[PDB]
Amino acid sequence: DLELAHEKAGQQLREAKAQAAEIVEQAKKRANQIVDEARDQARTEGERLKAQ
Amino acid sequence: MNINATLIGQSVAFFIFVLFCMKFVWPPVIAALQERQKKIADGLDAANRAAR
Repeated sequence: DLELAHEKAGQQLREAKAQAAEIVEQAKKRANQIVDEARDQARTEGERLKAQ
Repeated sequence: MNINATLIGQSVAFFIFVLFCMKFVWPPVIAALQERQKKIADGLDAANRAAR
């Protein structure tokens, strides 16, 4: 049971590192969304301002 | 009853026997019991190591 528990723990230990890294993967997609919509917002403010 | 040197022969055999059994009868059995003690103790500690 000591070796079997070490294997059970070894799987749960590593799977949580992969799952936790996926939160950072969602954060990188969110960072890209913030920057891409900021570029579109900046383009929108640029074309809105020059019209005046 | 009658008093004889019979006690000498039995006492001499006993002194030699007491010195012999301490080296060839007790050590093999006490070691075989200490091994099981150690195996039960470390076997129970193995479950505590797995639980930690």
